[PDB]
Amino acid sequence: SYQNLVSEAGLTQKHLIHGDKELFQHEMKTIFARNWLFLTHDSLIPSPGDYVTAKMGLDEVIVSRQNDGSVRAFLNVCRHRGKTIVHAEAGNAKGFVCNYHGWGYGTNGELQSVPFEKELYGDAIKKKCLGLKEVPRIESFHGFIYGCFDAEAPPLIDYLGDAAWYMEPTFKHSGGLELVGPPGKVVVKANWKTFAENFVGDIYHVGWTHASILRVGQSVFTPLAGNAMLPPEGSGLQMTSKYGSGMSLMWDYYAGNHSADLVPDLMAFGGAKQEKLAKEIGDVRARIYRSHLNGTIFPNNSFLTGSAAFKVWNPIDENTTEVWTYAFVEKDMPEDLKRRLADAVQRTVGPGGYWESDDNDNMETLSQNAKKYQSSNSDLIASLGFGKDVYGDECYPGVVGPSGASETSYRGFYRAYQAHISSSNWAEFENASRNWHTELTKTT
Amino acid sequence: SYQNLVSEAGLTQKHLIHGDKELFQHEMKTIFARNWLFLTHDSLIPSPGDYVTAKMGLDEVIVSRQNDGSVRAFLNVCRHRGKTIVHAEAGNAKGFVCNYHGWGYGTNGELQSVPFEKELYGDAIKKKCLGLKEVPRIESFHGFIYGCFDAEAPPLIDYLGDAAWYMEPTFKHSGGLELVGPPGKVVVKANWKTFAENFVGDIYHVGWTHASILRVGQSVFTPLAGNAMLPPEGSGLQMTSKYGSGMSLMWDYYAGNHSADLVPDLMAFGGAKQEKLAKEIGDVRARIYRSHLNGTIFPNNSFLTGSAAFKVWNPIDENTTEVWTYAFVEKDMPEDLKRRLADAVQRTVGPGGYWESDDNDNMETLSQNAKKYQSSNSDLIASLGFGKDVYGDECYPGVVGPSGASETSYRGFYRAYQAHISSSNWAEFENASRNWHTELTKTT
Amino acid sequence: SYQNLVSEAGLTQKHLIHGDKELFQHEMKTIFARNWLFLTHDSLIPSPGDYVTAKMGLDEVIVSRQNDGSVRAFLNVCRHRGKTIVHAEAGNAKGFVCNYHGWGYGTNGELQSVPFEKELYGDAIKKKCLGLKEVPRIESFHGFIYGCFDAEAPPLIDYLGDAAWYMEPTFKHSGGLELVGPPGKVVVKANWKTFAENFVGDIYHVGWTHASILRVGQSVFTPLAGNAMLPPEGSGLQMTSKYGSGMSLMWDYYAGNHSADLVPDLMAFGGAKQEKLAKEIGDVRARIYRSHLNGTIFPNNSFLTGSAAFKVWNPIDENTTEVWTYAFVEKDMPEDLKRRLADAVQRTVGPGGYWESDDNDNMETLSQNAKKYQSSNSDLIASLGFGKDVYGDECYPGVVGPSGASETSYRGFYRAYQAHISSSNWAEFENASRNWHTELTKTT
Amino acid sequence: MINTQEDKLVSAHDAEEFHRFYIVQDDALLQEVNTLLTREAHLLDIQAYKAWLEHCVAPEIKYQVISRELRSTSERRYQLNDAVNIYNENYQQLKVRVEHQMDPQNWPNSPKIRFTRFVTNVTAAKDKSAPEMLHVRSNLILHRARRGNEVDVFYATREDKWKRIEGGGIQLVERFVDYPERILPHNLLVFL
Amino acid sequence: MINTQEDKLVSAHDAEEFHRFYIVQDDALLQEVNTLLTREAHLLDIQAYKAWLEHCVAPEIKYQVISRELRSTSERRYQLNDAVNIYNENYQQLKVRVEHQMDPQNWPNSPKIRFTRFVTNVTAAKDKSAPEMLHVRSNLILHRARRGNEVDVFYATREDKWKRIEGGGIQLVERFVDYPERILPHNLLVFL
Amino acid sequence: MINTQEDKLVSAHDAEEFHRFYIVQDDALLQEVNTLLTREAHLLDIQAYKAWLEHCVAPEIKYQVISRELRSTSERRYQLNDAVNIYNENYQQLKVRVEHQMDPQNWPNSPKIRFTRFVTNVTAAKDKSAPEMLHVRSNLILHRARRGNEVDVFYATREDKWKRIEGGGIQLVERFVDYPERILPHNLLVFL
Ligand code: FES
Ligand code: FES
Ligand code: FES
Ligand SMILES: [Fe+3]
Ligand SMILES: [Fe+3]
Ligand SMILES: [Fe+3]
Repeated sequence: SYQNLVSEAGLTQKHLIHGDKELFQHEMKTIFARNWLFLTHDSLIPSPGDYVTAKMGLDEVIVSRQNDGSVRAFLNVCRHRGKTIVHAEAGNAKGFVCNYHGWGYGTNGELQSVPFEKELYGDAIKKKCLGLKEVPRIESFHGFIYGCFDAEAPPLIDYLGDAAWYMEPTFKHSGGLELVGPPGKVVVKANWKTFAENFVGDIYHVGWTHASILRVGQSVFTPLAGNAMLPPEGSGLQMTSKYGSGMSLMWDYYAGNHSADLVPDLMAFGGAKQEKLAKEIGDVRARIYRSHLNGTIFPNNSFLTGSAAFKVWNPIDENTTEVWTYAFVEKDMPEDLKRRLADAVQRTVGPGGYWESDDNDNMETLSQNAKKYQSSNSDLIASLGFGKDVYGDECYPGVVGPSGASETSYRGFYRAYQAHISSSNWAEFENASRNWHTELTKTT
Repeated sequence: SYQNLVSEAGLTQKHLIHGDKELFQHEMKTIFARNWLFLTHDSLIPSPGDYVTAKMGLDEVIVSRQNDGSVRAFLNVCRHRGKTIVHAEAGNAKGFVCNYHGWGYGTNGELQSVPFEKELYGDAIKKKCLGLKEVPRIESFHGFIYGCFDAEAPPLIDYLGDAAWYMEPTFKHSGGLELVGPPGKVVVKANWKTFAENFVGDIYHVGWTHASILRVGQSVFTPLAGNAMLPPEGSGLQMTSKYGSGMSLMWDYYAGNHSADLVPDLMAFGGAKQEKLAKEIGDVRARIYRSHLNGTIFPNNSFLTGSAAFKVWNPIDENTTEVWTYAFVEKDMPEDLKRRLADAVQRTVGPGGYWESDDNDNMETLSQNAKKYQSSNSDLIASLGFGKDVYGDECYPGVVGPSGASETSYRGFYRAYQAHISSSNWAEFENASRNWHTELTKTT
Repeated sequence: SYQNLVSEAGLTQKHLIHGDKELFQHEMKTIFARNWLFLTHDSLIPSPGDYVTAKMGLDEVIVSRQNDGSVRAFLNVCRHRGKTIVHAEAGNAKGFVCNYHGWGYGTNGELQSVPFEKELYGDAIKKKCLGLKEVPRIESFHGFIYGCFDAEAPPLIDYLGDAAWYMEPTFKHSGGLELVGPPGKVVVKANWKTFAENFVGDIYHVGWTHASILRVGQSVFTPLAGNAMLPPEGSGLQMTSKYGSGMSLMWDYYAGNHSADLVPDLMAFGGAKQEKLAKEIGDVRARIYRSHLNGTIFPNNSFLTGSAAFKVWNPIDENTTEVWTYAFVEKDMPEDLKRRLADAVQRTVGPGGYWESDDNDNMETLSQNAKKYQSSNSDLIASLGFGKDVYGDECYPGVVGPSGASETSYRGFYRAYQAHISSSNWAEFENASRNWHTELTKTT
Repeated sequence: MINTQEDKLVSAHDAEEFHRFYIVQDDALLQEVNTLLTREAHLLDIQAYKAWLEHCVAPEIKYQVISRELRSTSERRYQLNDAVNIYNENYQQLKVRVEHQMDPQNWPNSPKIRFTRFVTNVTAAKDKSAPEMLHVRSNLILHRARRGNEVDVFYATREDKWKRIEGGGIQLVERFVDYPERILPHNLLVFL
Repeated sequence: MINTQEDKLVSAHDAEEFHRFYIVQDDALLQEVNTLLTREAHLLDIQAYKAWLEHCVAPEIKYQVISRELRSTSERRYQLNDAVNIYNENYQQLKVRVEHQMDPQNWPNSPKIRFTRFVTNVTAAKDKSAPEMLHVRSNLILHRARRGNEVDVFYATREDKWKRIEGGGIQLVERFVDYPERILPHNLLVFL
Repeated sequence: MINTQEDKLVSAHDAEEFHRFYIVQDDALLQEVNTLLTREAHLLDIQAYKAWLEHCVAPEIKYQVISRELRSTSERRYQLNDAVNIYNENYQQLKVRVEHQMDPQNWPNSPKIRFTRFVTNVTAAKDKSAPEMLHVRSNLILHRARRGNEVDVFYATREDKWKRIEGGGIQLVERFVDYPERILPHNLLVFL
């Protein structure tokens, strides 16, 4: 079945989806096998032979820089008895030996040496049929390398749909980003969708959940404490895509959630570059560069421009996920500003992050209650801003709503989520999505 | 299916019911959604605005005193994204705010205040359709408040059936009881039914299991040590009801399980009232007052009069329950005798209690063995006293057997258990229990 | 279904079999309910009344020496409310009392005494129909006692098939073995089949996995370090049976994995007996005695001759097993050599054993990966030596391969495993093993 | 020194206790109390309960372990009782308790149970008005394993009063533990 | 004394630190540092965060908790950064953190959180160049329970620099903690 | 002082040991043994195994870690062996063990493993016959984390004999550990 978990236009969703164990199993087939997933950045596997390990849903893959400058990714599972081969998170290897029996693999996945081949294996083994299981699709977006196990998938840039347009001022026209490793890693007891859903456009929560650190850290976001006064019309927007990804835009808040010790230099530098950009890119897009995006690229990759955080919510089980937390920096920032901003991302939304801790109270109980008999068929509502959404604005790229405090990317996400969840392939997903912008504006 | 797990007249039952995980899922539908469950006492939420939190099976509710003196209970889940609203066990509130986005609720379940309603929600939100999920039926028994999620349920006093009659000397005619909070809270790795069945009428175990403190503390129960000599016929009886609830009556044992430091005053005080009660209520019922009941109100609320304990076995999963432990005191006891008896209930069957720990050895392995291949379809026997049970005694109302050492309530309990487990609603249970007294009295 | 989990001739098997939770449940029915399982040894319950508790899959049985010298085994569960009766691992008992209500059992499983029988039970209890659930089939092999819950099972000796022959020089013609208690007990997070398969014939790993202690302990196995150069063929063989059990034979390595402190005396002693044995039993079979077997008696009992270790891989769940580790000694060894060898087995393959520790790294991830989406339907290969095995060699009895570094016993093992997994009784398994040797030699 | 008006999260109780300690620098007293707590935890680990009660526990003892109910930090009206007494024993109650443990038909203690106790963070101060009295604070991890694969760990802070006696001994008069988990993870039938 | 050429598994850092301690045998200094670490751990347990920051934390403080990336033990070419800074705070950043905890709308701290911490293995040595400085090493278990059935336990070694202050006090200058689990088991919003 | 006739639950062994300690009050000796045991736990934490073996372990060492089988408390007839030797090592056997750890192909040690161990409840007494000898009792929690999300914690009491050697050292001659969980929770390839 799995139909009718999210209603028409993505307006409600069954609470059970943040807890049911049967469905989490379905998701591994239908969400994380099918869609694009964040692996790493060029900045962390630069020289040939550099490798990292990264999770693709439940599966762990090895991501290796090729000698021809390429990148390819294989399962960190052996072809013999199935042991795990590489137990380092990162490194640089002339090859990968699996120390159960000694099988030798190329940095390119080929089975290159099996001990005692001539003696014991003879005719029963042929090394060209025993390569690591290869990730078929690997493409890139201004340094950020993404994998997918389904080869029928739309190319990365198409998959990113109308959200790419907003990312480009910060991911491209800034000169580009490098990612600062290693990432922070923590367990929080919450289904992965709860963070995806928070980051795809939960600005509603900033004034209340985060009321303490706004008062005490004096983020550029303090004009929201207590959910008292929203910043007036001239606040921002929120946007969603055909392929699920969405984001909320908050004008000129380049310093994001950072505390007053950094707010000066961050806004100095980012206003400086904004002038340069506007001559090259124009007024709207140069401002977007210096504004604050929070968004989720489907299914489980989130970023914060300005705040400069890159998260991946790696699924463990229906009520647990593993949270990786990198900082990204614009390449032409001074090294000391890079250092300061790399730490500050951790201090904010890392393992010891006071923003992410406040946030986990909501995310944990959100999913605990999903398991309870009387609340599992309850309907969660994402109605905030509904009916004020529009397609084909002369100036703004996707399906757009008029505040960052909206739930327009919420319905976008769970529209796509439900579309993947009930469909057997990419072919069927497209057939449930021909009318995707119409579905989400509807009656209006 | 789930038919044929407990046999005719409740004589045997398949051991798997204390471990099977699918079945525990069914029970949440057919047992805890359907039947009355203990919430709290007037003595713990007395003034208006006073609230406590209580588990109703897996679901957690807020149970709140209304201004008009009434009591209502709502799911401690939010109507927006489903966060948990109240994180305190007790308090007194002018309303309940959910600190994800700030939605404010009345002590009456109504959604009263939404941040930025005019700006962001406008017509997409109503507020009158977004009240907390309210438990439909709440009723009372001399201060003890029980909730139920099925509105088709029989009234509480009826549901208590032939059991009310035994309870009244201690629950009504004593002047009434207040409950002493807070409760003790502990985990024990055992299915909730194993305590239900123990408290519904296991007097058989006292002489052997509890041989240790009987020798050492001089409970008024010492005449059972070693299961050597039973107190002669003139010991007590046991009773069961149409709606599952049952108990074992043991004549004149007002103090024990309590130890000899308390035994003098408890028996002194309770003999005093027994005279006075006898003028008003008669010889038999005034004796019941100063006697000892151990019993379970279906499905998971157990009490001990005289010992003065009130338990609730809160289900967690198939092999875990959360055990809450209050003392109840007679309102007209002196303050020091109330104090002493409240502590002494903890010392005996609380978290640090020497009676309940001895008993957990039996309860844990009892349910661990239910999971084992060769024992899961074995048959547990509740045959003790079978065939000496009778209905419609000239004095004693329920289905009654001739010693406190019986298993008459066991079969009573599991007969009703099977009745719920196999039926889709309250109507069907009634149709399977038309002949309930005939079934358990059977052949004799 | 559960068909097609192991391919034809046991050549491949789906990786999911070391993780799938439904299957482990099936295994309790079709594998551990059905086949012979190690209980204990004569040397540990000798006098009448001596008992130990031992696991038979999940079920725990009490194994008792009878007064007529017999041996019988019963479920460690009671017939009344299902408590566990005996909480000791070993002892000597006049009977077994279950301390919930006091029911008393004989060392023969019969219910011997019920408190208050005449008073409270009367006719509702027959007593003779309430004996412990008894293991129907228990047989012996030169001191080693094995149980089975299926009575249609073939005798132990037949079940041992063509493997008894290789075992007999050490189990029989040595004068016989005593087993040294107590066993070591440890949990390791790995499915049991990984240890079964490792021990049925993984000599391929000794040179690489165990490279470090070979360099540092100078076992008689050091001529394998680095998987550099195999001892020429004149090395050993490997063998498998119709009923699953198999082993790998390595000539003249009597002091197996042991470190140089023992190696002199062990090989001295074992060569002395080798002289005498050849006049009684002949050249080939007396060599086998002083050679090294590693093998698994189906489904979950493993041994190491020469190294002198007796393991049992007890299932707990799909990704956890409990590993018992006894030493066995040849009865006519000196007391001090028994002492040294008893400790040294623990030092090697015990809880703190440096051989089994290295090996757990392989076993843990081997089975962790079975749970992952992209790896659960991957194929494990057991192709080492395939096509070089033969039946009815008229010196070497079973299905035999020309190196101990082979996987012939793998396919033997996983052929029987697949045969049980798809069949409802022993009858059906036999009909799937009519051509068991043909299947395994087939294409050559 | 703590100001509760500034230090918003601090208990009135917690502050009054903190102000007892870390003032005097008495190394003699610290070794005395270390020997005391270690010997006492040694006695409880090897299950020498009788010896503990007769040598370590004074007859006037109050032995208290409470479980505090979770209120809101902004709570200003709800005044019902705050705390259950998991333990609140006078000498005789402890006597029954220890005697319960030693009794040969005490089924849960077959096979014999393993207790291991770890004691850290010990500090002490002399009481100012009655100098025979000794204020003593210590933290405790208690490891309790039995029947093979059953294991339970408890963590606790214990606020103690010890009194100096006749022959030079010192005995326990008051032991108060605010047990920090509200739902206890398993039944706490142990002396903390 | 440690030879890193033979003792193949020892870090250059781990070895340089080991050679500071267990040489001079100063009982006075040990009683000092015990009072220090205990008072500090006491203050954090009762949530007296303001006093901790004012009295214990020196203004030039570096407060660092790192999460090291798992490399091969044979790695010789990969040179990107070793370690994330979970915590890397100066006084102002700590001050924000303290102020965050005490703020009345800090939702996670209602009902009050229970912290209990165990400090063991303390040793100390005087810096040879600037003798006012004190190297102190200590191990710490931290127990954190809240909302009934939520519990988290942390294990950490802390390499500390403490300096003597003019008023007779001693304050913390540097804390380095190499937190030993790579995936942290829960969110570490606590001071180690 | 323990009367085993009254104190029903005490081992004769557990009692014979309890009577060594807490009689003599030697603060000099206690500072010695603390320096000793901490230094050793430090060395094993940084994986400096070679130095531990050369400097801390005497050549005559008996290093024993047993797992006792679960008997009935009333058992009076069953006389087979009581206990497995998880560890029962002399110097040469430990040397192999140490050398196994340092070996470059010891796969389980890549990436490097993190050990942190906490030592509490320390007491010591001079042997009355041979004053060269030192009886030492200590409790130990050992934390072992590796490969991200794998953790194992061990709890144990260690009964020690330490001997004064002429070079001015003090080394370990006997370690006896009765490891209190019967089924070990993970493979105990660690030194307690
Ligand atoms: S499993 Fe990779 S070595 Fe065979
Ligand atoms: S979920 Fe309660 S405020 Fe939105
Ligand atoms: S359960 Fe064995 S005595 Fe009733
Ligand atoms: Fe947030
Ligand atoms: Fe009981
Ligand atoms: Fe091996």
